[PDB]
Amino acid sequence: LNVNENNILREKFENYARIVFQFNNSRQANGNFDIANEFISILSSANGTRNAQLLESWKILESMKSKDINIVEVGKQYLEQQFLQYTDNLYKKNMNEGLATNVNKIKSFIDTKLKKADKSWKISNLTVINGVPIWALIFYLLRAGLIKEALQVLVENKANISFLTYFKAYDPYRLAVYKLIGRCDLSRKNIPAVTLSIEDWLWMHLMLIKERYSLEDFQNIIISYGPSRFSNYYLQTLLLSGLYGLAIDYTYTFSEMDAVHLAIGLASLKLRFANILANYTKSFRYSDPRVAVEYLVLITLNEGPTDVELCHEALRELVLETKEFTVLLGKIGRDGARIPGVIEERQPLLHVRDEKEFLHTITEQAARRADEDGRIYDSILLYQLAEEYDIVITLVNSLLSDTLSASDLDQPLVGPDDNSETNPVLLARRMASIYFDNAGISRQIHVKNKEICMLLLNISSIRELYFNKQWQETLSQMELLDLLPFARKKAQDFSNLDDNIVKNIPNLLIITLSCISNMIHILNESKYQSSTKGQQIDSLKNVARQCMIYAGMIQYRMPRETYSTLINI
Ligand SMILES: [Cl-]
Repeated sequence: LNVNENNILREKFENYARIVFQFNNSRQANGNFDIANEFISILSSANGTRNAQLLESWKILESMKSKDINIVEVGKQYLEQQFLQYTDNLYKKNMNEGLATNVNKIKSFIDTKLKKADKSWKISNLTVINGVPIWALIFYLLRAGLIKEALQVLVENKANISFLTYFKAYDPYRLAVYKLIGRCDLSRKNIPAVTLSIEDWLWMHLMLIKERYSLEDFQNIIISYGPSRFSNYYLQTLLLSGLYGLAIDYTYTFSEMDAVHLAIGLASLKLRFANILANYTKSFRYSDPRVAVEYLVLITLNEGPTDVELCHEALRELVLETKEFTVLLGKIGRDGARIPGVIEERQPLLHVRDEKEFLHTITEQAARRADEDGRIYDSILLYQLAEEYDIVITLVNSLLSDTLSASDLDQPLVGPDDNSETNPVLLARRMASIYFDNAGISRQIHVKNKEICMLLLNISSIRELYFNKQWQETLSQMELLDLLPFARKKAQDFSNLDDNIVKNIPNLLIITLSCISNMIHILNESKYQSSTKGQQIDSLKNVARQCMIYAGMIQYRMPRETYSTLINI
């Protein structure tokens, strides 16, 4: 199965996921939720053989919630209720009413199912009174769960006739009633003339159970005959007999998705689950990591210490293999506070040993994995969530330093599409503004790292000035850097510069020298009237001259290629 194979299957996935979503919400708010009711709602509008079969299975589960656990009593209750409802629909069709007594809905039923049209009884040897078959009536009252009424009918006709003595304690139809009430002749479980449907058969057996006829015996018979002999009522049969594992199996044969969700239903009723959910996750795990988390969180539906470990393990393998860190593990907001990911939202349901250490451990681990894989952006994101502030600055300083030295001066550092997640300049600005102005966080950062970062930000500002041809403002910003000789002293210090700064100096010199060439040209124009024209030129030529000697002393510590474009300027 693959939930993304087509749009017909994809929609069903979304509808079911929303249900599971609301279920986790109830579990967590410790509130009221009726999952069976939910699917019943979604399936009642569906159409087909299997869908009609699934809709009824959910009704079976629904009619079973919050009830004393008793497979046989619950199967009887269900089948009896269902027959009653069935006789209702028949009355509301034949007599078009809806307000007749139970007893009358049933005589109306008995009357239209035991006559050949001929006003001739279809089954010979019926004991009759006032034109109505007392044992047939008595049987279908039982069959409807209406023991009070069945007893009344027996009492009334007492005389036209002490099985009645035993009945109070507890023709073919007369044979059935004695057999069911007496629970006699168990060797002959079947009395077919009065069995007109599969529902009737299952109910007959359930009646008979625990001279000795056990549920396990009933189940054996069912399994023995297999799906072959239950037409389109095998799932119901499986659930009614309490063969829950086999019900799921069977549902897998025509619909993996419905099987998963039926299993969620039985589980929520407390009756390979982790594996059922982990497997169903496989196809939408990468395209919908939030839905994956929702289904895996169901694993703790059972509170055993064993399957809580299965849940954490599955969640670990989700984050490691999908690397949807932001969604799963969260992200840091501009106030410095973590904005929870999906796993942190469902943490109550996770039954963790330590609220804070569970996510921290996964995060720290994924972090060491990211910097070993060379995933720089992942690393930065993860070390933020780890609150490893200093490592974050170090990694940003490298990333930003590398972007500056490797980009061309002619090309803008930052486009209109760029964001703090993908652009090193934008990213670094975001980190500075979240961490440097936050005293609690800044103290955790090494003053030198913070220095380098500010420098790299200043340099990125200088770069945008330079690109927009703001020569003079570039120069005065360049001068505040305290890096270039506005000489010999600083070339000697060149060896003590941070490794991140030194790869930026060659471009700094090319910007500096090129702003000077441009200003000088502007100052030489005729239109340029200033009384200090000449002292400005000279002063610019001084800076250029000192950068040149500086440049020459450090010439083999930048590519010849750049030292050459710098000399020829
Ligand atoms: Cl640069």
